[PDB]
Amino acid sequence: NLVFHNKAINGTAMKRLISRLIDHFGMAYTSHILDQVKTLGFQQA
Amino acid sequence: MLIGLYVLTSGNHRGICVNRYNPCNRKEPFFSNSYDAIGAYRQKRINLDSPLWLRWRLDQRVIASRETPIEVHYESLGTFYEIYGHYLIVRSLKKQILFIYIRTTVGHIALYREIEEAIQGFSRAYS
Amino acid sequence: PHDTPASQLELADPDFYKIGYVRSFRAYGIEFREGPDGYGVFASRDVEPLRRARVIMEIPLELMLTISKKLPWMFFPDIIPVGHPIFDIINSTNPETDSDLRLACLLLYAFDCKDNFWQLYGDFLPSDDECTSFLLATEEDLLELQDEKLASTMREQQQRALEFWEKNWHSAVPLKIKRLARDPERFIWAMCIAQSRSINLQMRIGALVQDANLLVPYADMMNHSFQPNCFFHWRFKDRMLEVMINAGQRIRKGDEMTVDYMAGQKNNFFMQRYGFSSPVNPWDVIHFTGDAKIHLDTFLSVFNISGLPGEYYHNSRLSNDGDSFVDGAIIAAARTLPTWSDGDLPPIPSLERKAVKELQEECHQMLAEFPTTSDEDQKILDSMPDCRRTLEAAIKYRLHRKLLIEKVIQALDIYQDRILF
Amino acid sequence: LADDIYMGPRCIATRNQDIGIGLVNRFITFRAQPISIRTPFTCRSTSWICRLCYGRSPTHGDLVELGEAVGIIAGQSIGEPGTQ
Amino acid sequence: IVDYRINEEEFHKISLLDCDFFIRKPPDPDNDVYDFREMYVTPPDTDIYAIPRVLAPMPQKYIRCAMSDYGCYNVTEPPIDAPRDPMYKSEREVSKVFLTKHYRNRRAGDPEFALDFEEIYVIDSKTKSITRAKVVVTVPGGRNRDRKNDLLVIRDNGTSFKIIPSEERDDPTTVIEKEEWKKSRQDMERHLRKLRDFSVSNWF
Amino acid sequence: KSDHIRARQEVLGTTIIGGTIPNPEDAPESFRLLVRELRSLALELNHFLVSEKNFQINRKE
Amino acid sequence: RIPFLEEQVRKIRDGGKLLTMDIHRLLLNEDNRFDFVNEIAAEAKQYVENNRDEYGAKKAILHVLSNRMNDAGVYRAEAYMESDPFKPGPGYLKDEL
Amino acid sequence: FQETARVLAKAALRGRIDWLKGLKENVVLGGVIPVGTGFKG
Repeated sequence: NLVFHNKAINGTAMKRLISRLIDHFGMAYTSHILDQVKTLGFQQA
Repeated sequence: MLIGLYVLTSGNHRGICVNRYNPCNRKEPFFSNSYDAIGAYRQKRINLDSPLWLRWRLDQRVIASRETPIEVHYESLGTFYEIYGHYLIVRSLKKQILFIYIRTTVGHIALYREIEEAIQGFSRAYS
Repeated sequence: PHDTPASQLELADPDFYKIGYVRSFRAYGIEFREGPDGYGVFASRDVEPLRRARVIMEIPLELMLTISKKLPWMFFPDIIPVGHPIFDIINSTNPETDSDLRLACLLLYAFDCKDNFWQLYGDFLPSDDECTSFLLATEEDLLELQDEKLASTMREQQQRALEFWEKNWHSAVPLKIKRLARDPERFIWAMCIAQSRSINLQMRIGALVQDANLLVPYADMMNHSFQPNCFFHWRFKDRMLEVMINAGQRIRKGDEMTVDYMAGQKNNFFMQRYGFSSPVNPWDVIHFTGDAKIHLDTFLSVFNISGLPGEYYHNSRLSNDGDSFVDGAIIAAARTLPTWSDGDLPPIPSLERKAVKELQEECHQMLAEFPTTSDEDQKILDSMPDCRRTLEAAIKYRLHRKLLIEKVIQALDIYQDRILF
Repeated sequence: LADDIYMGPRCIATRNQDIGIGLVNRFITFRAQPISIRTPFTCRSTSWICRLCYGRSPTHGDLVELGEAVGIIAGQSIGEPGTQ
Repeated sequence: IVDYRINEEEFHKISLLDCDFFIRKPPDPDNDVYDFREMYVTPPDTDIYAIPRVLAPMPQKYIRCAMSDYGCYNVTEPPIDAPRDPMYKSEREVSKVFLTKHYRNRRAGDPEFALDFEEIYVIDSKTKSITRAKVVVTVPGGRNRDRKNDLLVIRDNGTSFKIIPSEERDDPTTVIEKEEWKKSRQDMERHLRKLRDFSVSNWF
Repeated sequence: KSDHIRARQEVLGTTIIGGTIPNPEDAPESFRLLVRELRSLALELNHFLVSEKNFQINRKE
Repeated sequence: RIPFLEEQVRKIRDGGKLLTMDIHRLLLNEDNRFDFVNEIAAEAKQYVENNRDEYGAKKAILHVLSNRMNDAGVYRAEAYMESDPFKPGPGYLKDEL
Repeated sequence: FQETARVLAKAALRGRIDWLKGLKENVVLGGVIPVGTGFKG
């Protein structure tokens, strides 16, 4: 259950999201999300 | 990593940048599931920034401004089509939403899919 | 197929679980089945004796409805808005005695608030026809019970509920308030649901530890037992209620998962709150004004009851020969019968024989005073299968009281035979 | 919180309750001006502190556990931003 | 204030963001008949009834109508204070309601169903008012033009109404693209005006 | 790992055998040195433990 | 069911991320973390004292934790130990870059 | 932590007794610090 974003992501926005995800899902889930986003970022770049 | 995320979500040229002459005198792809869209990107059918329409079966989660419809087109038998900037909502006489379509780019769908799949994967692993 | 308690019953709609599953309700190793009685929870897997407890259900806080016991009233799921008219009604209730009324009001509001689990779940709750609470009983049913004192209490309670509806649901009330309870039967259904389905527990949300009265979904489908398989625990961190299997107990497939509603209480209380009665209530009292007393220690010995007075249990390893006569009722008996236990001097056998007869005499007198005998009662019960649920309950209260008096007679006699080997 | 906050006859918050962003916002909408909070300056000793006075932990988002070194964390926290 | 409390079981209730509008309901099988003779407006979810501002002539006889809503979805990210607290919140936020006359007071089931776009009435949330729309029929065919090939286009925050032929409608991409081009053009000029060579330059 | 001579020599053995390592009670050398140095400037430092159960005072070396 | 999640699930189990998820479940039942660390340490010592030679490639701390999970209904392998189905032969080492 | 000679002298004269209730002190003695796993409860 997540929002669909149609505008850009900058560093401030990622900190807000990681914060919001830690509160809703907890630290374990967030760690997996983080490793997956890293892979996507490196690949596109 | 941040550079990559920004590029995926950066967007597309909107008006003068994409068309030379006013569109008045005179995007196309429509996809049914997100998987197909990601696929077209690979087969080089579309580019990362090209606009596309995706059917949405869920409940209006798209962050967008509070903007009233640009044009509402209403037909005599009873169906009304509402065109907002990032979405088209088709409704009928019984006041039921027959379809919702979102205007987006492949890059946006890719980030959503990764976040969603990771959540579901962790869940299925525990079991 | 295999004979299991669950086999007789039929599976419930998939939707009972789904409505919960979309919100975060999870069930492990459990099913849910329906029958004439109503829903019940059963097992679907075998669990060997275990070292520590195992979770069968996890229910989140948001699904529940809750109010604090003490005066500043704090509602934790927090559905009520600030300034709504309902708070004035809840605030004007005696802090100590009426919590049922406060809970009723909250439930009614929930049915009127959008996107609240209760709007969906209430469809699964008992209707006016299918609820056994005696608040919803006629003059006739009350009469059938054959007890003046239980009957009286019930009427005082029925009146207390009407009075509230009249006082607060008057003509000038704003429509928001009126819609919630237009007719007086609706208030009564709500009080009936609150009394029958409420649980009291201590909860820590954040750093606040409070004691509360709560209505919790899916955990109300458990049934009473006095020899219970499971218990209720609050997990603070994820804000959830856990229903858990007791440590060390083997559970086999098809069995019934049960919890204990109140501890230490007689059949009169179960009827007032829940409309249920038990043949074996270990804590029931039959009153003898008769002078005679049998000796205590021997009683325990013949029937192999071991333990401290508070906790009596039948040791079954001592009873190598499979016995069945000793049950909840013989334990109940131990506590009630007047007894003499002095020092270590052994009882004189002839001396006690006098006591047994004099005691039995009182029992015969007791059984006679009632309008009908035990066999007669079964007949009425068997005669009409479909009948007002409250009525079957009343007849069953009678059969049960009588049956315990009868068991005592049978038991006192067996003492006699075994005193003398 | 060290005392109850009330709007009319209703209680927004009770003693011994932690404050989070949602509560703070309610206090702002309803303009509840004097709020009393337990704080390190309100404790009864100087060789130790109690859980309630210190409050929620920055690390795990829940009341601090018994046995935590609040002092070493404070020194380090004031100092590390010092390089900047 | 009317000083009487109405029975709302006999009234259609239409809810807008800032008001509730009540219009009388003559009994009918499909619930489509309206009387504009009695109307009341109320602060949201509160029960002190009041008379609306009527800004136009209103019908004096029963009319069969269809109702539609105009507004904007609001998606907000709300503060998270508990483990599973909601990440997003979405609200419809209706601002205007359009009621359109069925043709010849005909009924949906009939093979001859159409809507008379000439008669459309609007209810507005901010001003607590009911008014009638001004339509511009640009469709040749005169008053007798067929009602099976007619489409209404509403633009400008509900303030422009036009009836045009069906085939001459614009696809959804064109409407979005046209708007972006206008805004983008005006914005570039605003930027470039500051430069000292603007008078002597050409758009290309 | 550093400076407890008796303890250090044991751990190599426990590990080769596969056993468990006990928590040390005596002081490391570092502490013993301080005492000796102080006793050179004519000052005495002693460590005592008082038993909670019986109240006896015992002087660790 | 999302259509293509197979690899991610194989990896989560293989990587050792399962252990991390488990530690978290178990700490959701405890007010003091520090005490739980002490309880687990004690159990491990009892296990090694009683059967010394089982351990060495099987670690005791892992065994205590797997045993807790299996008691509560989630199947976990003993000591979270998994074999390499495809190793070429004896004396061959995987390069986990 | 600063004036080592001066403190030590004043103390020897007064026979000071230190109950070891802090962190740094127990580190010198090579004993379990009373924090965390060490705090006993």
